[PDB]
Amino acid sequence: PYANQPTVRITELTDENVKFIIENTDLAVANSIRRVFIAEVPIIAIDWVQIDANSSVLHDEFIAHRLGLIPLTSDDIVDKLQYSRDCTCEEFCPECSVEFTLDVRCNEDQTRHVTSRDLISNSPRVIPVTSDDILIVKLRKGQELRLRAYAKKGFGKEHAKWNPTAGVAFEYDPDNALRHTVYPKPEEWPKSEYSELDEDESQAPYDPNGKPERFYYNVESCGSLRPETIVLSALSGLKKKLSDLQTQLSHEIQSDV
Amino acid sequence: AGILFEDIFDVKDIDPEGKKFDRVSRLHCESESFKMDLILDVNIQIYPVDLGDKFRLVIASTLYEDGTLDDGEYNPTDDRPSRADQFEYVMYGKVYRIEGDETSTEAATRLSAYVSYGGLLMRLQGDANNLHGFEVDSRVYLLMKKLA
Amino acid sequence: MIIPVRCFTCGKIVGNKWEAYLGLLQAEYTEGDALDALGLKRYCCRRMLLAHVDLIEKLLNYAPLEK
Amino acid sequence: VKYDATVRNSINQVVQLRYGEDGLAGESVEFQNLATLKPSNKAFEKKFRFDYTNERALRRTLQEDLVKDVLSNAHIQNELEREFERMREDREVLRVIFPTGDSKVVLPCNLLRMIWNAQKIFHINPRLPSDLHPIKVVEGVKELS
Amino acid sequence: VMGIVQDTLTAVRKFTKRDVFLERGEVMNLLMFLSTWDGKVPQPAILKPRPLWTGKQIFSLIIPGHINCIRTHSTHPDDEDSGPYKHISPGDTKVVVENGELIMGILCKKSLGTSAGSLVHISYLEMGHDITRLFYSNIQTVINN
Amino acid sequence: MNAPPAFESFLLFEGEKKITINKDTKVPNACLFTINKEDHTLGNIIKSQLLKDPQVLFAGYKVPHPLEHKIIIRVQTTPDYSPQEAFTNAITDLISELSLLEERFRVAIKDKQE
Amino acid sequence: YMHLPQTDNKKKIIITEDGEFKALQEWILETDGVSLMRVLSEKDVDPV
Amino acid sequence: QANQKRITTPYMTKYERARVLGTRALQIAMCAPVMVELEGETDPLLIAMKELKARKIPIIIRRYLPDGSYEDWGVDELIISD
Ligand SMILES: [Zn+2]
Ligand SMILES: [Zn+2]
Repeated sequence: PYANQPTVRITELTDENVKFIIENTDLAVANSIRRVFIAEVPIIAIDWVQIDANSSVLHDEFIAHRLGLIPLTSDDIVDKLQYSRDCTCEEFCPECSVEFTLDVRCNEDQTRHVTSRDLISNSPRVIPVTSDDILIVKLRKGQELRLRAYAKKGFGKEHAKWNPTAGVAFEYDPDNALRHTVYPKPEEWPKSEYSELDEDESQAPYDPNGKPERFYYNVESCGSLRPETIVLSALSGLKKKLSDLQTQLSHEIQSDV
Repeated sequence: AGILFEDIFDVKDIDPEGKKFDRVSRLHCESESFKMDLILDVNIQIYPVDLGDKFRLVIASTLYEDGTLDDGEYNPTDDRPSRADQFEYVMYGKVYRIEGDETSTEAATRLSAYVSYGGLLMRLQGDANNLHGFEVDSRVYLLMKKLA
Repeated sequence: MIIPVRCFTCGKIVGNKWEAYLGLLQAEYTEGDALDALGLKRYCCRRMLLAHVDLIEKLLNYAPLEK
Repeated sequence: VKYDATVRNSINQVVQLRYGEDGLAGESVEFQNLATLKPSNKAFEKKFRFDYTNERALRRTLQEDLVKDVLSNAHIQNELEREFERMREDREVLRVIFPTGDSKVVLPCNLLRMIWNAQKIFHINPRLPSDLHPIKVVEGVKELS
Repeated sequence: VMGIVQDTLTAVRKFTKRDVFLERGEVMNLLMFLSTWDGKVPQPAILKPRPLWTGKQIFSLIIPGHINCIRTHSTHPDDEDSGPYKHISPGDTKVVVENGELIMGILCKKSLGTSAGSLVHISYLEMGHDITRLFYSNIQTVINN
Repeated sequence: MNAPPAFESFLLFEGEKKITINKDTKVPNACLFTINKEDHTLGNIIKSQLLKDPQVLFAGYKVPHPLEHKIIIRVQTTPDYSPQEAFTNAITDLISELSLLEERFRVAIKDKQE
Repeated sequence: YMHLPQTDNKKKIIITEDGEFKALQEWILETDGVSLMRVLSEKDVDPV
Repeated sequence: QANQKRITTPYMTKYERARVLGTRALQIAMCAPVMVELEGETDPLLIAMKELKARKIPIIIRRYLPDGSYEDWGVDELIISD
């Protein structure tokens, strides 16, 4: 009737990829945790850009989109900065957003590559991922680019530039045991990475009393957030959403009674 | 006591027309005591079955074994009247046709009752003194268990 | 035109690999080994680097309209 | 269609006396089967005579107070023989109107479906004999038509 | 001409077969997408060992009121009617709908599509016009989900 | 030109409530939750956690339309256990679920880092 | 042209002594051009 | 004509049903008295349909026979097809 007892085991914790296994958990819980990874994890990204001078062949909208989808590190201060909509500050303030200044001018014969390194911030804890660098626009001689950009706080439901993951992979029941997929020719399908069968066997035998469990994750960050703190941020966001649901449901049930 | 049919059956055919559906197989059965043949569709992945296997069959209107009607609603929290749970395979369905061998002169020297378990069907040729409990448009249950 | 920063399907960083892709192509490497050396295990980014044609060298051959 | 149910033109010229030669709209009409044109004379006499010489099938199909009234009261017997003669001349009329044995024909309301509905709404048992006197059917059809 | 087409029909075909069986978590969500549901979960066709619902009871819950209909599936074997197993149908042909309950058969274009005497046609000619609209909407919700 | 701004998928303006309670009249002891401005992410959790409870007969969710950011959850229990407090228990054990998972992930990270 | 019909529309259908419809295959003639007025006036054709 | 010698199908068809349900509802829209008690609805179509079910519609239908002579029918003796 109550919550069960999940266990976690970590198989790889490199600088940009994390694989972990969650056991003793229903399918919907793991699916929701996967969904929150790519939709509702807070991150700092550029949303407000102001173009002062743009003589490039790449016009204003190209540059605005490319600067919007440049990832920004938010490993520690993503919790500190509030949302711009919830800020009592009007328009923007340094407490509610991060200001970016970009100024570049080409006066040489060879092509100037305006990359993400040329972006200059005010807070040193927000910077594009250079600590190869991301190309933005190439300039010929005599072509300038001057702009100011503001970075807000948002998650993946608004826009894909606020999606912190590179790409999440979600595997449960690796060798087929619950017949959640019906293979017409089981011998023609490659074994999974986490399969536990020999070469002769194709699928696991039928389990009528089984239940989907032992989920395999292969979540991968885009270099903005660390690939181990993204899971903690996702779980914290889910917990805060359900606490808000607690408060709203309690208010409604005291209002009705 | 609510039991409409009591018999012990044995199988000889698993799929004489072929393996039509992957998860449903069509059994062919007959008894050894009162000589009624049987055909039946049984799920396979939740219930293995093979040739030469002996089982006894119970067909009852209600599982309560008290004569009280259940009215056909799923009540998982109503296990208080101690339903017929000692048998390990339970179906639920209705009849749709009861036809026999009439020549409009005598009265049903043999009866063949058709029962639909939501698509899984059976059929029971036999004497009318064993199949007179079945009435058209009536909800019935099916009980299965293995025998040694 | 120009290489996108993100893969359309997943969102892995693409914009910091075009110069490296041309650099590995210039050093006698095939496309498969160059893509494997850039850490693009998934084919969604492999098709982004493989099937992208660059037009900026065609567009920077023109005199700018201002100075 | 004017309010006299006669199909007329703009300047009131009669095209059809009734819509579709019968005065029925085409939305509700259904595909039906006559089941009288195709059977032979022996089959028609076997399936529509209402014989009562053997008297045992009639006991099996009806109740005792009904078979007592059927086996007597020869006016009832004459009425059912008149119905059989009417159905015989109707078979002749259907054979004259319809050649080539095209038993498929469109009629408004599908009789077999309503009979099946009446079977499965009132929970009648086809095994047990029913309580329905034949002239109730006879003058029910006559008073209906 | 109002007829199930392109996706919902071929999903009704796979949802209507004998071999499909839904756990409690599948019927559990399929009963949410109804509008004419009375609010009572039907008794499953399988109880022990685990409660499994076949798709024909779900489509019986779709069918409103008490509809009686007999159609044949597209791959109906012509030798089944003459020989035995006429009402057993080992291929699960011979769609019969009895008292608003789907009994056997896999539905197809000949039963739910734009055909004369189809299930939706009888649903229009018996229940009415609003109930048919709810029938179509309930099909397109639950079968797609 | 009729593109909705992206923030109304989860924001609430002035005029609607987060939770509204409707009592179903077709069957006794039923409720109609109408959680507004979430998606299947919450609804799948609610359905699974309420199916984990043994004394709940009916508890499912659906979306009326993918455009209107709204889910509706219909919960029916035994006639001795309110659906509202069933929802309350299904959330207050879920809080412990997520907190326990967070703590175990934290200690797994700490153990993996030397 | 001469051909025995296979579709029942152009086949001979009559009543029999048992009252059962029977499919009779009879020779039919299909022509090119219309001269019906002299065709029915000719010997051994059916004017019906 | 008089009460006798009055022939027309007594089933009030869908066309005059739509016509009456339009005209009387527009009469509510132009603030006419309502012939039936209503319980908390404001759409003239809904109350007009409700009083068409109640068969208390205060207009008559003048039907044009193709001969030329008129024929007057009210609502309360016509019966609803539904
Ligand atoms: Zn501010
Ligand atoms: Zn990619």
